[PDB]
Amino acid sequence: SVKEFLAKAKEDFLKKWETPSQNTAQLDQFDRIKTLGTGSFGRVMLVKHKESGNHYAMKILDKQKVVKLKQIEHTLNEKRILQAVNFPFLVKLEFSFKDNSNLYMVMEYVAGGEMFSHLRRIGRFSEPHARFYAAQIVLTFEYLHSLDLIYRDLKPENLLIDQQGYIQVTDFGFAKRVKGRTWTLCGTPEYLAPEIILSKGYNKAVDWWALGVLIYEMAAGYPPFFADQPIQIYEKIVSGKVRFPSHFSSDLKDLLRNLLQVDLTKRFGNLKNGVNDIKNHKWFATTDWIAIYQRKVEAPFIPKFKGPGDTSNFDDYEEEEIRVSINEKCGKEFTEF
Amino acid sequence: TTYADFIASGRTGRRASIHD
Ligand SMILES: Nc1ncnc2c1ncn2[C@@H]1O[C@H](COP(=O)(O)OP(=O)(O)O)[C@@H](O)[C@H]1O
Ligand SMILES: [Ba+2]
Ligand SMILES: [Ba+2]
Repeated sequence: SVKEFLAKAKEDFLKKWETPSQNTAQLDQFDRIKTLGTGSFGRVMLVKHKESGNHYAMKILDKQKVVKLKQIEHTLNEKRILQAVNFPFLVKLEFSFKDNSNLYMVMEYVAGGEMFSHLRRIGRFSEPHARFYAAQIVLTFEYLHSLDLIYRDLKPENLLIDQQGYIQVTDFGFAKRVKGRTWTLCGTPEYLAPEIILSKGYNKAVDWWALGVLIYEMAAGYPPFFADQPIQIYEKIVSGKVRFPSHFSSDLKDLLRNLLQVDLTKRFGNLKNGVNDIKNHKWFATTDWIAIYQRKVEAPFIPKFKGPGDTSNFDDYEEEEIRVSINEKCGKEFTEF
Repeated sequence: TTYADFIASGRTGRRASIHD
C-alpha cells in the first residue's frame, strides 16, 4: 500500500526525469519585489507574476558563478530533480528558464519563513513540536530514497514553514540520482555524516544521520556537534561522542543514538527493515503517519501572515540590480536547463 | 552551559554549505 503508492510515484517521477520540462516562463513575466534570502550563486526574490497576479519565489543563479565553483553538474541535478518530484513536503517548482547571464527557478512562495529563524528565536522546540517536523522529514526521505535520490543538505535553513505550519523542503543543490555509492564532499559541516568526512564513499544513510542532527538541534536548540571552525566540528562528528540535554526523554535519546550511529551496519534507516525502524520507534508512537501525510494533523505553530506579499517572516537583505548581459554566457554548459 | 557556549560561538547564524 505504501509499496503501491511508491510504485506509482516512481512512474510519475521517471517520466519527468527522462523528459524534463524546460523554458516554461520568462523574466519579463514577473515583477521583482524583494529579496527573501541570498546564496552562493545569487539570491531568491519575492516576485509577482503579471498575468495571474500570483506571488512566487524566484531563485536567480549567475551561470558564471556556478561554473567558477564547479557546480555545473550539481545545478543541473537540482533542476532536473526538482521539476520531476511531487510530495506534500517538497516545494513545488512552478517555472524554470534561463537568459544570457542567469538561470531561474520559480517556486511556490513559502511565506512562513525558514525553520531556522523560528528555531533560533524561540530557542528550541518541545519534543511534540520537533516530532511533528521530523515525521514530515521521515516521509519525505522515504519518498526521495525510493526514487534513488539522496538529498544531502538537511538543515533548518533549508526547511520553510508554510501557511498551515507544515514543512516545505527547499534547496536540492546537492540532491542526486544515484544507485550505489557516491563520493562528493558536500553538505553543511554540522550535518555531515562521518563517512562523508572520511572520504569513504557513501550512500543514502547519510540522510538518516542528518535527520538525527536535525531532530537533536530542534529539540535542544543547538546542534550535537558545534565549534568555531568546520575542522573542529569534523573531529567531533568522527568521534561521534554525543551528549544530550537534561530534558531529552529516554525515547528521544534512544532514537538519536540509533540515527547518530557511526556504524552503518547499525544506523536506523539503513537496516533490513529500513525506514520502519524509524516509524516504529517508541519516540514516534503517538505519530499518525497517514494523517501527517494527509496534512490532517494540527500544527504546533502557525506563522502570522497578513496578505499575499507579506515577507514579515523573512530577514531583510541588501538588494542589487539583476544584470543580463547582451552576450550569452555558458550556453553549452547549460543546454539542458 | 552548552547553550551559553553555543550562543557565544561564531556559528549561530545561517550556515553555508560546503562543497570541497
Ligand atoms: N520557495 C521559497 N519560498 C520562500 N522563500 C524561499 C523559497 N526558496 C528559497 N527561499 C529563501 O531563500 C533562501 C535561499 O534559498 P536556497 O535554495 O537555499 O538558495 P541556496 O542554494 O543559494 O542556499 C532560503 O533559505 C529562503 O530564505
Ligand atoms: Ba541553502
Ligand atoms: Ba545550495
